[PDB]
Amino acid sequence: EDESEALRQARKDAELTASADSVRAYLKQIGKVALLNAEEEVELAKRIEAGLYATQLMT
DNA sequence: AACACTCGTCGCCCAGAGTTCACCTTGGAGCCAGGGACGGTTCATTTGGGGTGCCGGAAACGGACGCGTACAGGCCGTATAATGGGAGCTGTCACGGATGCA
Repeated sequence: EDESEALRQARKDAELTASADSVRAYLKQIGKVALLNAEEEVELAKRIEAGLYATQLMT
């Protein structure tokens, strides 16, 4: 079923697939990153603002 | 069936058709001689006329020259939330060989 090495190897072998169609391959590759929410996006904005400010300072 | 009359045909004889043969004239046909005027030529004028190169300049005219306007195309931004495609139709066969699995 779910545990005892039952379907994890199936998921791994599924992810290790050619997927010769480029659109399907792109969808597979885009599938590996989780969605965000309001909090995560706002602190990401804080981080990029800090990076831009530091880059301007070094310039 | 018996009986007593008038008409082509030819020759011949004399005069001219018109034709030839053969005689005198006279208007020549042209041949040349002489004299214009004449039209073709040439050369004097004769100033009536064509002519002109350039310009003051007046006006067109061709274009430059500077400066406005005009859409065409390009860049740019829109703050609720909106977080993984439809569709494709696929009856071949031969068959050599690689090829992903045996």
